[PDB]
Amino acid sequence: APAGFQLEKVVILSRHGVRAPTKMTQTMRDVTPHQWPEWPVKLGYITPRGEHLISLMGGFYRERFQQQGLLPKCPTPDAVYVWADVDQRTRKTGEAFLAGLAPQCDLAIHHQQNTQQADPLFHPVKAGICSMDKSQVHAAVEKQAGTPIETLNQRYQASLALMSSVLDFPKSPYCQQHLCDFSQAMPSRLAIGNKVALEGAVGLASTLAEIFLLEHAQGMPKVAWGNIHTEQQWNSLLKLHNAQFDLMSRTPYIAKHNGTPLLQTIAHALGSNITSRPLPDISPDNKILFIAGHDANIANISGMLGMTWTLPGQPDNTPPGGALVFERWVDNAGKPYVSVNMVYQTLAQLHDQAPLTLQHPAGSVRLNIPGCSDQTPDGYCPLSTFSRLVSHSVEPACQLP
Ligand SMILES: [K+]
Repeated sequence: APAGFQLEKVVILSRHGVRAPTKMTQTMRDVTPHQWPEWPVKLGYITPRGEHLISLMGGFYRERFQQQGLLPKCPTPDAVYVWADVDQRTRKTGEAFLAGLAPQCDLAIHHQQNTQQADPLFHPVKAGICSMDKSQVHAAVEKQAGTPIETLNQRYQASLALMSSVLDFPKSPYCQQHLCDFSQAMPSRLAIGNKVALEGAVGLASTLAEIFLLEHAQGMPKVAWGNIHTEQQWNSLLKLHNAQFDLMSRTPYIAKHNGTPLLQTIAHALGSNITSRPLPDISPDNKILFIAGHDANIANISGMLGMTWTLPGQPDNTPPGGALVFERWVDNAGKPYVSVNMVYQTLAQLHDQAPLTLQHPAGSVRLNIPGCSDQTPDGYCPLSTFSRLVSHSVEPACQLP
């Protein structure tokens, strides 16, 4: 931080930790002759190991926030607040974060009281806050791709060939029941206007690549049937996943519909004069706000703010436990600024369960907000400017009533 700057508040939008596959469909089973390995928990649940890996991040956050003078060297209950999505995986990630940040302090997490409905903070379109127009979705995704979607597979030939090899797709029951080239067999298509999906090879491979990454992060004895040997290969496979998220979650039209409530909540917590839905029982003296969500949430916020990144040592742009960390800093004369970093465990740190300390830290990338005309060279954006960007980026129809 520049000369005289002081950290005042932190807002962490974190993905949940290492989880089992959220689904295992007949198609997923049929695209390989290999057997998918069994997980120790129900579909979509965070594992005990994933909780531990989140706690290690909590421990890192504690050391960092102590160092920067924000936290004491148990915090007061007012100083730390957790809002988790209703899923087991997010709830337990919020708990695991507190177990690392403030061990055995019994700090509360919060979440929506009806866990049988979507939380509109995280899924406003699904919750029925607002809707999208089918023709505008189609147009926006095509523009984001810069190529017709029908030929998207051509752009990812190398990656799709590598997926095919890892799966042994030509030998699979799918190829037995239907040339059997992964890319040609499953052309990319957009399925749409409150439900939007990328169908075909890239969509499917995106899911599978993420599952392989989760297997590795879980320290499973056999990952992708032993077929992923190098970091290059991990990058090539996760490229498919990152691409699907660029199109389905970063595309500004979609990003603004699904991301508006979160961005308002984040902005308000940083000190913007943006309406946001108050979080129940939060203190005006709050110092750390931890929001436990999903990769789509991070990607939405990325899209809205025009923020892009690559993470050294981490093939997934939105890995389990990876978090956008927004910070309000003030200069010596009390002017507020916002910084944003994408803070994460490398693939190796996930696999090894590495302790994360000041000496051996989490990965961290400082993000540029391109529209922040008066940002400093080290990426500090005046709050006044940040607030204007937020005002321009939100979809008013999607603000939380
Ligand atoms: K294991």
